[PDB]
Amino acid sequence: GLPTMNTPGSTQFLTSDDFQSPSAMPQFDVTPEIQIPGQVRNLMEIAEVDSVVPVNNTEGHVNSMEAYRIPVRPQTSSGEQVFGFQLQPGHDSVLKHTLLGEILNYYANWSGSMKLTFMYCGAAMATGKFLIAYSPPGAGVPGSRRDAMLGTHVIWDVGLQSSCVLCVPWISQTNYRYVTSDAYTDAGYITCWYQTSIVTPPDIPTTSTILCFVSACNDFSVRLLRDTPFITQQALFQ
Amino acid sequence: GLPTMNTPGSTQFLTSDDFQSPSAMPQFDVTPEIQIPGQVRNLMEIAEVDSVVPVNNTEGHVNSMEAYRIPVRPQTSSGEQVFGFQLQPGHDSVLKHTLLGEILNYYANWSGSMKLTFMYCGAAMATGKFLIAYSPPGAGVPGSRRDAMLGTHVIWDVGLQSSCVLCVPWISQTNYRYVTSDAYTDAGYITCWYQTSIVTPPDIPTTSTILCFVSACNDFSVRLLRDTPFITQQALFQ
Amino acid sequence: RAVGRVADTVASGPVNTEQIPALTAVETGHTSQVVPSDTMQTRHVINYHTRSESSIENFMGRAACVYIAQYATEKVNDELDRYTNWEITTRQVAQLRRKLEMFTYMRFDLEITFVITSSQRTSTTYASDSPPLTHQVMYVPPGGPIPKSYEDFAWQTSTNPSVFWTEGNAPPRMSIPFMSVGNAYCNFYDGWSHFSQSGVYGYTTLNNMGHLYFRHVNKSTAYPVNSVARVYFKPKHVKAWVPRAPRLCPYLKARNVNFNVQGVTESRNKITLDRS
Amino acid sequence: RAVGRVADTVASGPVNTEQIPALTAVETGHTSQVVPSDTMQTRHVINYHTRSESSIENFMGRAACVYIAQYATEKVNDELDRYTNWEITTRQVAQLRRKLEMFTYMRFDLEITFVITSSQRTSTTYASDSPPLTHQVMYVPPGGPIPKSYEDFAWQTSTNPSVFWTEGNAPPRMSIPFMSVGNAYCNFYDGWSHFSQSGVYGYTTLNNMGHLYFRHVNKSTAYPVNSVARVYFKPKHVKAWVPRAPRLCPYLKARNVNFNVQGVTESRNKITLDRS
Amino acid sequence: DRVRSITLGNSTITTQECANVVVGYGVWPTYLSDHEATAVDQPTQPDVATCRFYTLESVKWESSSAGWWWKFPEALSDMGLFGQNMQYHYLGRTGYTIHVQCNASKFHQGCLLVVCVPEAEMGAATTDHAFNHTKLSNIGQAMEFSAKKSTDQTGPQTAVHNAGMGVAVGNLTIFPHQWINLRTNNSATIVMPYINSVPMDNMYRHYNFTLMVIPFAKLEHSPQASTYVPITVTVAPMCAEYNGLRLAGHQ
Amino acid sequence: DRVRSITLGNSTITTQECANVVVGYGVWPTYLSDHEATAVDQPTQPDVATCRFYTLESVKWESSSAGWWWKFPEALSDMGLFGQNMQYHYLGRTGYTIHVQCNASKFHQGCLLVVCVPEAEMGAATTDHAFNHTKLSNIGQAMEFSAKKSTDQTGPQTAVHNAGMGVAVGNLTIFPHQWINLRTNNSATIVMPYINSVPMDNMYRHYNFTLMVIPFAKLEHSPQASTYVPITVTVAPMCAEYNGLRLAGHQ
Amino acid sequence: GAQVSTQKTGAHIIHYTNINYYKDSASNSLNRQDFTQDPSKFTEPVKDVMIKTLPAL
Amino acid sequence: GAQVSTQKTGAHIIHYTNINYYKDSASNSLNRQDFTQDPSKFTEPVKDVMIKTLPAL
Ligand SMILES: CCCCCCCCCCCCC/C=C/[C@H](O)[C@H](N)CO
Ligand SMILES: CCCCCCCCCCCCC/C=C/[C@H](O)[C@H](N)CO
Repeated sequence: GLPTMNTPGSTQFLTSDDFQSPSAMPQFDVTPEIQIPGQVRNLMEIAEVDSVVPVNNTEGHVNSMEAYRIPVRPQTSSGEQVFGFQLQPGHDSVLKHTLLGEILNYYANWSGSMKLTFMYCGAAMATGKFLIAYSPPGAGVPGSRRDAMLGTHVIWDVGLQSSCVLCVPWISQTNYRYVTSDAYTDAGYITCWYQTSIVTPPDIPTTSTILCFVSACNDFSVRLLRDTPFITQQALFQ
Repeated sequence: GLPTMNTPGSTQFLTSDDFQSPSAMPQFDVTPEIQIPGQVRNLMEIAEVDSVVPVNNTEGHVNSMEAYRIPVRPQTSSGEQVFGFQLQPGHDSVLKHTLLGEILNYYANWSGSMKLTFMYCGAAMATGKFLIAYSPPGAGVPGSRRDAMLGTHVIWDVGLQSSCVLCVPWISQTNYRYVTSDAYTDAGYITCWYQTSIVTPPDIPTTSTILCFVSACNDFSVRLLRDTPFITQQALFQ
Repeated sequence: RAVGRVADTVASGPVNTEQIPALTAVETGHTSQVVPSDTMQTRHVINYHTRSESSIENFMGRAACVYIAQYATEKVNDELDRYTNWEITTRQVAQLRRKLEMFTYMRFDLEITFVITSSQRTSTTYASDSPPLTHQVMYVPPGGPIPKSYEDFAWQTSTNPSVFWTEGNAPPRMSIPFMSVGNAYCNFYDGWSHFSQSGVYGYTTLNNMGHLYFRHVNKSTAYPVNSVARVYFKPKHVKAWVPRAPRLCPYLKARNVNFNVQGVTESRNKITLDRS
Repeated sequence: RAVGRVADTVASGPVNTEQIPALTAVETGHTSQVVPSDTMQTRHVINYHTRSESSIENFMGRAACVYIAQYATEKVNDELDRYTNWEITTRQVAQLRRKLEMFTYMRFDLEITFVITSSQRTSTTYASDSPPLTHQVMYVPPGGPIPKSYEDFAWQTSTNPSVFWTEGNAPPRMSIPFMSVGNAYCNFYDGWSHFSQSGVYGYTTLNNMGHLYFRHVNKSTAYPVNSVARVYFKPKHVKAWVPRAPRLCPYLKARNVNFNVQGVTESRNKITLDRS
Repeated sequence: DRVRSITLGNSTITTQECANVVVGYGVWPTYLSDHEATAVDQPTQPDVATCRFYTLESVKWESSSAGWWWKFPEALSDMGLFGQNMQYHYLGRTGYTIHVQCNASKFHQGCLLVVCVPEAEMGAATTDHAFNHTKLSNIGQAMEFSAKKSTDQTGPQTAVHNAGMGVAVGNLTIFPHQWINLRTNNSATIVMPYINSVPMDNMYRHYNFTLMVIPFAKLEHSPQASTYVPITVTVAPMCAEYNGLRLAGHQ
Repeated sequence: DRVRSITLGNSTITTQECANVVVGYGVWPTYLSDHEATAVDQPTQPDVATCRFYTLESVKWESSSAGWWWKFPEALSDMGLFGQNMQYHYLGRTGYTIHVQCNASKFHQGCLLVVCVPEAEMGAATTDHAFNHTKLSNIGQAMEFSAKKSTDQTGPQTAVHNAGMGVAVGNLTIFPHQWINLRTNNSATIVMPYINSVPMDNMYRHYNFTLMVIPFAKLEHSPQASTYVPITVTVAPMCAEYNGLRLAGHQ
Repeated sequence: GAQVSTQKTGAHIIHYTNINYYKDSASNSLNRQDFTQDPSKFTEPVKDVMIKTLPAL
Repeated sequence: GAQVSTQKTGAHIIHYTNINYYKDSASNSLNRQDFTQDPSKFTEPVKDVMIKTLPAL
């Protein structure tokens, strides 16, 4: 026949191969596809949708809807902290079971900017200002509102538009950060502070609620598929 | 030689393969083919031929020609039922040994409309009207001629043309039903009722005979070849 | 519209006509060509279904086991001899026989594939070390010298087609052309072999395809080894004529169409349906 | 710019405008399209990153083990019988099940690969000499005759697709087309099998894919040998619709979506950060 | 229409209630072509002395009649010069015009399937036993089915619902067929071409096709009507030719 | 703007504080095309007697309310001629205009997620046990979630933070949704197309989508304000068509 | 001598190449893609044509 | 019937050849190089268009 020679790698099963193989059902007439709405061609279409973040996840609050409810109230003095978490969108406990966080745990590398949206769910007669800040990871955590005003931040005025977007920019020295966290690719901190206060008229409840949403920007990308460390089994499901 | 590499699936016998293989008789002179009449290029040419249905198959009647003879007679009141069976052309006992039913048991999926032809084999002096109805499978079996007049039906006037065709349409939510029956792909019911009566002159026998024929329409198709559950053997035939 | 694609149904409205497509005559031998558009109101459906799986080449072109041949490296009797044979036929297994007997005359090329497997015979000891076994499947055309034993001269296969195969590799496979002395293979023959209407009745007189002899070409083993060779026929380039009725009754023999009398279908208790 | 490449960010300077890109309304169901160029001063970055790994074909196109089938050359009971079977499903393993259940309806072709391995059963002796084992993996479509035992006629596989494989070679592999009677595979079915809203609730009524029967085609061994066959599904030519929320809770059964109630995420001690 | 006239040789068939003509597999009988022949000697073609109508004996149709079969060309072994040409020749080849006729009344009822089955190879009644050829078919006698099974030690299995072939009798409507429904139909005519896997054949050791006549709806009438209805079969060869002239056979 | 008027049939919805309209997956409902149909019979399309607004019963929103769900088309099984056409037909196909409405005040506070989940297949509260269909959804009754887990022996798992599906409730914002924030929003309207893997389906054995209404920020107000706020759901079918006329079902 | 033909695909990179290796046509693969048919030999084998709308007798 | 396509390379001898061997399109390899997407079915599925700079209400 044609003189051939076998290279290393013959008669192996590499599970991420791409080879042709013969059909067990030859000339099988496949049914025609129709227009079903909501077709997905990329997992980055899923990750660019808002998903509400459980910032209030101090247990026991994770076993109820109290995990999503960031509480605010009128203050006695200004500049106190509302919440704060590390910006680890695949490793931090606040962000790793969100809809953006669950896609990133299938991957080992992530890159791009993110959008933190906030939503004031108090009464329409209550006003307020807030400062939401992002800190690059070099100096440590901000300790006050003076420490937080030096980084990327936005002052949000609660009014007729109930929502504000803090855009977390990609400020990194590498083109990719790791999903499981390490010290080389640390991304920094997100904190929120009282810019002024909550000022209400009489006959209004004290504590209000803020909802935090996460999504990816249009320069977001993922890399290096892996298994997720979220689902486990000790035996086959019968 | 030419550097090669072996993919998974080398040195296997997949019985539905399609590969070339060398000849044991090289340059064998095959005898010339001639025109033999009745050439078959498709099993759907066989399934589109009428084949008389054993509707009267209540044993002991299957061991005689009484299985094909649907009996009718003059009635005391009208609107009674003549016969009825489920429309399972590969699983129902009435239709699975007919000529259309035997081809479908080689396959797992079927699709298309069917033709039920009826043939009045009584005397030429006897008249009669009949209602033959098809019911989609949602509500259950029709309980009367009032229940059967709401679905797809035809009123047959017995006259000089002895035959009528009830066309069973393909009213399904899937493009294919299963040959072995299940509840997801149920196809419905076929029933027949006295529209009026059998009216005869004197000196004529009471009981007459109706023959039912099944065939496939020109939009009929089958899919997913399998072994038929009709022939068995415990040893090799010696 | 492509070849092999089923027909669309056309949109039909209400009718009040002197035309009668529903009324016909079965007595004419004619199967009525009634469409659902003729007896009820339909919509326009573009049917994309195809009759691919129902072709004679696709219905027949799957390999089916036709014989299980047994032979050993040590003779017990002449059924477990050193060698064995098989008269080539398609009637010993029931799955392929029922598929071929849906037609009266066929004309096809063949693919024969062997799945040969060995097993160590039951003994008081098995601890040995044997070289890999090699088998021979010699075809003998009708009228040739057959092996009368092991160590025979007829296994020299100077003009008979042979194949050799060591255990461990891919299964052996060769192609066979259309081999009948007529113009088609006869699945059925309603007649006799002698002109006086005597001798052998049936299709057995039209099946002279020869024998297929099996052996181990290894001379000996330390402990005896039983082999089994399965023969797989896949028909290709298939033509077929005069479609038969499918068989109701199971088979009894390989050289006959003899049967036991059975009912036409399975039963039920009454002829109606009785719910709401 | 090529298809699949992410967007560049544009250079933005200071603003004092009546435009408010930061302020929006979540109540509209709308995800805001805010770029970092809108809320801060940026530079011009030419981003060359690509969304290659995140495609539905690349996310799904890796082979995952879906079943572990066990069978022996000598029966212990009907769980370690001569033969075994498996109803074809994707829900017994958890890694592939969580990936498929991110979508409601899918439509793909398959690659099935078997990693069959044998092992000698624990005995008082092992010193034997056996020929190489050959296995059969016969697919039975829904409603066909199943093997009721070893030595069965149904293993003649005249119309069922079979594969044969001797130990030592490359793993066997075949391709499967899209097999649903609908227009997509349903990962979820919110309904029942009977019209009276009773019977079986869930996706089990929409999964009629048939069985997969395994055996040793060798007749016997000197000492019994246990085999294990791993089934690997790789979906190719994948379409997907209606993206689902990922599952929080682990699975309990294969025919249900039943779960135990768990918290939405893992906890921490307080809602702030407290260093400098 | 219902009228039809078939003229072959010096014989004519007239019918006033004809259903139609079924022509084989859509093929009219004809002589063998030059690019399909095997034998080299010149054939003989007696055009009108052989391709004429030959009527057989009638069979009495009763209520308890299961059916009858005729095997061809052995059914016409003694019918004139068609039978004399079979004896003197090794090979022969012909198509047929089968005409089955049965009239009763407008006060009778019944239905007969009339099939022409090519290679209707029949099983044995008592198995593990070969049967005699005179039980399969005599020279012109109608061999008849039975309502129950046969225990003949040297005969075919004549249970009619299995049709002697181990198949369902309802599935015989793929072979070229008509129906004689007494309500509407008087006769039934089938034109068969030559069906074989060889271009010519021996007309003694081979039954090329079998004509079956089977009551699906049985004959019933008033006792004061005519209690005797016969079923006559009239068969005409078509384009019959022969080869291999030697002495008179047929052993 | 905040004003919107939706007119379908003989019914009109007016809203003075509208957020927007969410349209499905970007698809407007329409009738089935000829190149996608499977059934061959002519469909029936009652354009205004079925594609009109049908309002359900209000549910009382409290501080300790976990949420409610409705399963469709079984939620409108008795709503006029939409319910009469489900009983008489085997197949049906429709898209919807869901309109949820809840006003409180400028002195109340709360927020409701309004999701439309296609194939919201629910698990069982007590596992290794199949549940009853009347616990999944009654005919128009609002089936309601719970704050803690359910130990019902024949019911779904109604813990709201798992949403009955074993997922995180925060991730439901990929399904077509709006929010009713009482600070700014009065109502919420979602237009759903037909989502299925088959072109038509049976409207009894299959819940095509489930409408969930979940308080993310709970209702709280002064005790001297109105302590009763209801939540009304008004649903209009869109481009509804049917096939397979037979007797009235639905077993 | 390469025959490029159309692959079996569905309905709503689609071609394959074949080289013949052997000198006998019986050595070739199966003719899978031949779907021609004409069922009028069996379903309507009558001498005079029978139009559907007209009466059969 | 050879389809020469572009290989997956980085950014700052780049082609591969493919022959189809089988007669079924389900026998083909994976479509790795198809990166088309449109996320507006999910992120912005509202009826009236919402410009970023303008107020949402
Ligand atoms: C060791 C080399 C083995 C070579 C094998 C050659 C054997 C094949 C030659 C004869 C082929 C006969 C094909 C059989 C056809 C059936 O009998 C017909 N369907 C019935 O007439
Ligand atoms: C011995 C030869 C073995 C041949 C193997 C054939 C088995 C494959 C045929 C059925 C393929 C079913 C594919 C399954 C799809 C999933 O169930 C869907 N994601 C859920 O509906």
